[PDB]
Amino acid sequence: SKARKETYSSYIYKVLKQTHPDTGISQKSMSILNSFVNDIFERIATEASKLAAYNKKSTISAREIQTAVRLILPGELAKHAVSEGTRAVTKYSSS
Amino acid sequence: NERLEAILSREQNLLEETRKLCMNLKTNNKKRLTEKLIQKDLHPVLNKAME
Amino acid sequence: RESSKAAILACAAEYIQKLKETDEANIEKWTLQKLLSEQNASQLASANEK
Amino acid sequence: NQQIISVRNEIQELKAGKDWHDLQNEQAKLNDKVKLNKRLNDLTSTLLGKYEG
Amino acid sequence: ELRLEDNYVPTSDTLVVFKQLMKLPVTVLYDLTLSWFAKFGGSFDGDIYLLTETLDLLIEKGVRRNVIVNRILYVYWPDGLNVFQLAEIDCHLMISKPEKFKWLPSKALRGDGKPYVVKLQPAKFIENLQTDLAKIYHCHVYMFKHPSLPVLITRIQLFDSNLDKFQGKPLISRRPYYVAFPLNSPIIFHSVDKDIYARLVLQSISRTISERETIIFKPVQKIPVKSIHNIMTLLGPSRFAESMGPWECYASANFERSPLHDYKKHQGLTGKKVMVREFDDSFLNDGKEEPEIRRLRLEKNMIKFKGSANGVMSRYSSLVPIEKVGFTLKNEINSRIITIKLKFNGNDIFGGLHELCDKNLINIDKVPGWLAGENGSFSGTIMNGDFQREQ
Amino acid sequence: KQRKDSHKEVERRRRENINTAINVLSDLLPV
Amino acid sequence: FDKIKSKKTGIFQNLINLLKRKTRCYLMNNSDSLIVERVIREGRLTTIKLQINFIITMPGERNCFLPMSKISIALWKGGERFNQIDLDEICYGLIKEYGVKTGLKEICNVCLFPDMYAR
Repeated sequence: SKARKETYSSYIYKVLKQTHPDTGISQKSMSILNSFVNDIFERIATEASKLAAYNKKSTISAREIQTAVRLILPGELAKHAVSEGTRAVTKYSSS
Repeated sequence: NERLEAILSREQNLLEETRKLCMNLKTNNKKRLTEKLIQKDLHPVLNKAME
Repeated sequence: RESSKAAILACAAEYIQKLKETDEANIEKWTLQKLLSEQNASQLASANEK
Repeated sequence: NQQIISVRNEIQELKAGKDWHDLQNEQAKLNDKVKLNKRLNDLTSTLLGKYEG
Repeated sequence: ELRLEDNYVPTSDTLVVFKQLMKLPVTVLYDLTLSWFAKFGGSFDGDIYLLTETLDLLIEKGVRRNVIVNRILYVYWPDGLNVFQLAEIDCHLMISKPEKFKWLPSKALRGDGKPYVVKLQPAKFIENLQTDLAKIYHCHVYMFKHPSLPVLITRIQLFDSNLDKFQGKPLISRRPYYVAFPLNSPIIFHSVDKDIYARLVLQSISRTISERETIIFKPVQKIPVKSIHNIMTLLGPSRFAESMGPWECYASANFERSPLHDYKKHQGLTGKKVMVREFDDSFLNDGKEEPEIRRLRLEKNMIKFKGSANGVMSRYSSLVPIEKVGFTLKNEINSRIITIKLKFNGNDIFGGLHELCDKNLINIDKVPGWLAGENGSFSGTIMNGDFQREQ
Repeated sequence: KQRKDSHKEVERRRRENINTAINVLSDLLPV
Repeated sequence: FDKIKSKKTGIFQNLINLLKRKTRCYLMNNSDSLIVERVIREGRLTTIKLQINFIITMPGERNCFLPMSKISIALWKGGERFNQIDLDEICYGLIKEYGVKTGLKEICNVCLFPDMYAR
């Protein structure tokens, strides 16, 4: 048997449709970008909860994630990342 | 349509020429029975098989 | 064992004409039988006397 | 289109009848019987002379 | 001359074929479309490997069937599919949902009234039938074997030209027709339709099979049957035919093992157990009961309606369910002939009668064999205690 | 004229066919 | 094989019974063939001689695997053998018309009693 495997490939392809509607993706490229988000997710979350443990505070929260991303990303990308995280969570909380 | 007419004619003629042979065979069998082995040259042996 | 009335009528007519046809041949065979039987009897009587 | 099918059905129907088989079998029997009568007469005459083959 | 070839494209309504396509799973769609592009290609630009990876990436993302169907009907082959694909979809539909289709039996006979065991090499048959049919109508014929039965199946469809239209030059389709051939048996199975096109077809098969001696088809039953499995079981070359109903165990043939089989496990030493019958009629007269005798009463009903204590195929579903039967008893009383005609209807007549026997509305010992299910699928008249199929 | 194929004409053909069957049966009778 | 041998002997014994007193007859060739004889009166003491065969063959080579039997006859008048093709066809036809039993009794009627039979 073979269990259903987690993937973000549909979302990756959709955002590529938004960017370049005429462009497709190779299978190897799609596996590569599917691995991108999981690798980033891990190296953000571990650092964020380690920072939370340094705070000796129970909850991993938005401030912890913001700090973790701005720690680990190179600064030029970090500015964009924190701005987009903040505006996204604000748009959500405005619901 | 005229091609179909031709096909119909072909089938009809072969049907007729096949039909006539049944009457031919019937009459031939009746005549041969009534003459060839009913005249008095019959070998009395075959009287039992014949009756 | 027909079921429909039309089939019953058709089969009845066919059966009637078949019986009529059979009767004539049944009549005809007897004359040939008489010929063969008297021929055999005459042959056997000739055998006995000669 | 109707007529062609009708005539083809008649063609198939004719050759599968019982009478068509019975007549041929009867003719074969007639031929066998007449040959047998010929042979029996010939051989009994041969046994009794006056044979005129 | 008029024989068609696989690359021609017919005309029809797109929505109907879309609804037909929606029945199929995703995987068979993938396989069919890969094969179609491999043989015919398509309007899409790219190698089959490019097509392979596009179809793949479509399926691992969990796309719905509608996307694939729309692609097939609107980009890959937008103008319409070939006749070959139209036949293939119906083939797959029949294989997937056999019970949706109906059949009738037909018996092949030769001059002397004997059964004609038809033995068929597909190539000669298909070429002769195509040549015979093409002289009258435009015909496409597709032939295949059932995945799980020893039967060859043929699909015949006829076309004609054109309500009004200009120089588009398509050929309009028509409802299809089907025929099947068991390997070694005198019987033929075909769809249930009496339009002149079906008559032309069946006549053409009768003409073309012969090749050495005349052949004619004689129907043996007037009510259709579903589910090609069932009609194969009833009339195909098999052990169950003429051993139906209470006589099924001989068709099974597992009760007896070969003589050199071991001694001590030969069933004769070990034996079995059974119930004693009662003959003075107490049924109509009339919980005050115990398990064991009731168990063997139910077993008695089982065997009377199924032929085996274990009940060789719920406890009521029969081997081949029968939907309709019509009987006609003819008995002589005081030199007077009396007719009783019973008519039953349902999904399984004899299973229902078995249920009524279990509820004790019918006396088992007075159920005749023809009512129990033997002579299965045959309506007929019973005279002198002998069943006779209706003409 | 009037175009129709329903009751009042479809039964006429059936009646006529059964009548012809009766006639052909009667033709063979002695009287 | 056993039953067919029994039937073979039965056919011979019935023929012997039907012919014994009117024409003495001799079974020979280890019960495989028999001989019958009558003296034709057309010529002065003209003899006529007939013998018949019923051979049973065990299987082993060339169609089935069972024991099977064969019939053939031979005829002489005055020591002169009659051509065997027509005699075999006579045997064939009369046996098919009347079986082996009555057919062979009738073969003997034909061959050993023509002088009575001319008409």
